[PDB]
Amino acid sequence: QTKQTALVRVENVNTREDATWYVGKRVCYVYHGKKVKRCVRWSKAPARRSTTRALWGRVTRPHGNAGMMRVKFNGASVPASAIGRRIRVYLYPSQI
Amino acid sequence: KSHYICAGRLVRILRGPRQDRVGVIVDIVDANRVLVENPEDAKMWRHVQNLKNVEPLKYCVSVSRNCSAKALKDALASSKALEKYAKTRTAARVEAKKACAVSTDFERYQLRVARRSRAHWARKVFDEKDAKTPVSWHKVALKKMLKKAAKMDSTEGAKRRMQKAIAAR
Amino acid sequence: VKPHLRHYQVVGRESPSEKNPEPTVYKFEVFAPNFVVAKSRFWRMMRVKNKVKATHGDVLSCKVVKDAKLVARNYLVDIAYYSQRCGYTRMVKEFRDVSKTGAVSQAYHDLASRHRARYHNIEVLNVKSIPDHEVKHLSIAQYHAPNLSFPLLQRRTKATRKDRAIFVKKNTKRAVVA
Amino acid sequence: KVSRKSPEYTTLRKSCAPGAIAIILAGRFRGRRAVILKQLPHNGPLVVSGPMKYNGVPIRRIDSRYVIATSTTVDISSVDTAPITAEVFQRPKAEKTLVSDARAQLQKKIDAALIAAIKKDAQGKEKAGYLRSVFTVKPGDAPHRWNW
Amino acid sequence: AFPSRKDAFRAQRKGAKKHRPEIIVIDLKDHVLGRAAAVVAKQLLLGKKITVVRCEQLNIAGTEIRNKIKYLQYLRKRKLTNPTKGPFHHRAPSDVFVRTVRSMLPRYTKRGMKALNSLVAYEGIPPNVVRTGGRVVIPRAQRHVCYRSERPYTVLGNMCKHVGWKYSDVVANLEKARVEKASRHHEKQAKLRDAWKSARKEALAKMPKHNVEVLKKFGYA
RNA sequence: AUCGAAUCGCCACCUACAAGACUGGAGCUUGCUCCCUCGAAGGCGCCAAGUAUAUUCAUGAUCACAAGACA
RNA sequence: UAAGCCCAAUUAGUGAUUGCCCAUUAUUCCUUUGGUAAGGGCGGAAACAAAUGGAGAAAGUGUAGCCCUUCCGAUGUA
RNA sequence: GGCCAGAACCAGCCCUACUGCAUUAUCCUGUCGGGGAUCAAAAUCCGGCGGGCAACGAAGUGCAAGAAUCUUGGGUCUUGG
Ligand SMILES: [Mg+2]
Ligand SMILES: [Mg+2]
Ligand SMILES: [Mg+2]
Ligand SMILES: [Mg+2]
Ligand SMILES: [Mg+2]
Ligand SMILES: [Mg+2]
Ligand SMILES: [Mg+2]
Ligand SMILES: [Mg+2]
Ligand SMILES: [Mg+2]
Ligand SMILES: [Mg+2]
Ligand SMILES: [Mg+2]
Ligand code: NA
Ligand code: NA
Repeated sequence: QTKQTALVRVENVNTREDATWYVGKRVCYVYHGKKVKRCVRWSKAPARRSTTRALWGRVTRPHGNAGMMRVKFNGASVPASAIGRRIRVYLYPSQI
Repeated sequence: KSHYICAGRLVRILRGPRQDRVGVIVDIVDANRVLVENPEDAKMWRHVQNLKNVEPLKYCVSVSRNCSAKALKDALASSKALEKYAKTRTAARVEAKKACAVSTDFERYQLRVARRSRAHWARKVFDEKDAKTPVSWHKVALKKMLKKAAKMDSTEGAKRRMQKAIAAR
Repeated sequence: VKPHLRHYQVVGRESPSEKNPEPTVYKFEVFAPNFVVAKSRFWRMMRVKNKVKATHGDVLSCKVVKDAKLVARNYLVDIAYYSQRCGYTRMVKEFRDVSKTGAVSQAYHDLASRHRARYHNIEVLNVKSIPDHEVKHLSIAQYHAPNLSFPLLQRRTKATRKDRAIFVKKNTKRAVVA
Repeated sequence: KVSRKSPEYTTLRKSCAPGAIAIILAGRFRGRRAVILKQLPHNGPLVVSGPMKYNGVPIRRIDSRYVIATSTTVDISSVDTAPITAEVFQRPKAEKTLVSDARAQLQKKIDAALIAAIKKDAQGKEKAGYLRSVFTVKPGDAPHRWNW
Repeated sequence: AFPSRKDAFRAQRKGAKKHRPEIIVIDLKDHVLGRAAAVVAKQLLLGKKITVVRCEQLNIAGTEIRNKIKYLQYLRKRKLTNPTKGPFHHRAPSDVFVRTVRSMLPRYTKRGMKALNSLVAYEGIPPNVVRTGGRVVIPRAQRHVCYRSERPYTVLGNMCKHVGWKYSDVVANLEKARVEKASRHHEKQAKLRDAWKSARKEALAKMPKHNVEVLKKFGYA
């Protein structure tokens, strides 16, 4: 395997044309750590402080003919502990 | 009874670029292929269709195999098969699917309030009827315990506990 | 699906020389995937019949013969193939199709499945449309009935590709995983 | 012909026109519907305010990549939109709910004209209810196949 | 399985309500064994929690004798020097399906065992699954779309009963009682079902007229 | 009680059954015609408890794990 | 109703000639290194204190390579 | 701020959209005769003659050079600003 690129399957996206609609969308993987560490708006919004963490990526291209998508994460690679776990595919950047 | 594949049989295209269009069998090549044509549809000129891609309908026009284009048009108009087909529920559903596919966000909102409004009024009607003849879980259970509760609550001891603790409120 | 072989007409001759200043011109009928295969089949025919090599000849035309209008017809395909065990085997077969190319393409598939014959071991002698009254095989003649009707049974109808689902509720059409 | 250094330069897509009803995709008011009022100069962010009475969305600037601009629109020629300037959204620098009176007055005036504009527009009652509805991604939804 | 006292104490301190994970329940009756296993194995690797019922009604192509001999050839494979810790041949139809799924997973990795441990198999439909929700099927693994109906096929329970499975009669008796109980319950609640049907039909005359036209446009009236 | 977490569709209408060589019901002519509920939707849920007379939302300042989640 | 064999296609009698997946290969971009390497610059142009544009510029095989541009090759037991 | 992130624009690449020229005739039509099968026809089929563009997105046939500026496509966390 080459871990710099990840494969994400999205519900109701089962065609290559369906997967092309999501090219460029921002992708987020949400997990939690053991301790509360720094986050966005740590001082602005103290309610956001949590063990919850997110890794952010983007859809680069479709994969195959069945709506599979290729996702590249920001800088690093997604952990292998995320295999089989939930991936969030947002609707921005919007093209509509 | 299933509708046979025969000359003059009306079919609906299942998949492909002509999906959900109606044509007439006109001729049978072999066990796998036919020659569909529909004069009233622009994209439905005479062409070959695989029998796995057609759905026979309950209407058959009276044409011979390899009938002329004029003869098919006259038979299609005289039999009124297209007019009859358009009044069925499945034909309406196909039109409904096309309307939803090209719908906008505003029309999707309009359908949402239309279905919610019907849902609200169905509950109003159901609850009014459930009051007369109990059919739900709460109204049937309430009826099942009214007779026992009335018998037990009508005792002198129960009535003393009625007022002595209601007055505290 | 459209036929995988096209009807080609190749016209060619031996290149003129001192010995043969006015060479004969030959017209060739062949069903090939492309015109390069059509030209290859033409020079093979020229070599084994007229003793003329491609290096000593030229092609006058390699056009495609257009199909007629699509009508359900009976096609009589005269075809032959080579096997090591039995040499050359020539047969005459009847097919139901809408074009000459479709009938010949269906003939190649038939020979490939019932006799394991590939394209380059097969020669098509002739193909023609014949009337219903000259059809001998009952498997073909059964399609000439004036009132031919049959139901569609044991049919696997797949959903549209966009609407296909993995898990569906048992007696409904609601997709659970799709 | 419009110079890039000029403040009127814009590469905004035609769907994000003033008056278009947009779905807010990100931020505090995600899932709400708002009306696009204008685009700030120098190809700046859009300014949207779905009437704060209808959905609670105030006069706020938003990047055009974080909205879905729907085809259903509202006539905004009657709404001024002139006093919505970039300097309205700036803040003084600090060192080491509350709404300014100028901001509150701007919201009250803009929303009054915006609400009036919606009423005149045919199917104005439906569009007012449309501006109240919350957009959510449901199980089984396929927004990639939808038309907006 | 049985919750610990610490786990119960923590839940009461948290004050949470009853929790059920999102579980897909598949009715495996008249499903091709291999095609159902391949589809389920991929879904397990994608993080789905799957429970399969009526495993005794799975189907394999071919005559029962041919598939019985196939199992008996598998049964004869055992470590000669020590049959313990040898291949363990499970006779129950639910364990046969589980073994089929296991061979379609990377069973010797932690990720593969996480997928395998997310699958629960049953013979028939046990009471804890009856009322959990509607059952699903796998359209691409169903017998009537996969086999040509002329070819003989075997039912997994019939094959398993003659190679060592001892609970064929117990499952049949339990399944008979379940269907009678479900039929009696479904024979009841008919009045409730028709009451809501008339409420939806009568509600058309009470809603605003323009809302009815919208319903008719999208084929809901 | 540490404990901050990842999870994001509810139901007391699906949560009963069986068959795809034929399961809405008839006729005789056995593949056509006729009747019907017309044979291609489990119901809800998506921001006024319902389609209207309405009503707090900001400064959480342009994305950031939804800053919240007993529907 | 193969996930078997023979043949034949690329979303299919619709409207034309690239379905998809994997390399230390190909193309291209960045960096290194070595050339049978290919070229430019090297007579300080002029002006300019701090408190509040900068620095360098070696006639050179090889260095922290005088600097810059360009092209090609790069695995390997004895 | 030499940190993180998002949007803008540039230059360069990489992608996709929008297509013209040529060619059909063993072809397209009408009509006459034959032949065919029908309750009777028609059609599949073969000849004679007369017309011709099968032109709907005609053909899945040879070659296509269509400035993504017009008419604001996409990517570049695969480059540098
Ligand atoms: Mg079947
Ligand atoms: Mg180099
Ligand atoms: Mg000087
Ligand atoms: Mg030196
Ligand atoms: Mg070396
Ligand atoms: Mg003639
Ligand atoms: Mg002529
Ligand atoms: Mg094509
Ligand atoms: Mg162009
Ligand atoms: Mg660019
Ligand atoms: Mg860049
Ligand atoms: Na060098
Ligand atoms: Na004649």
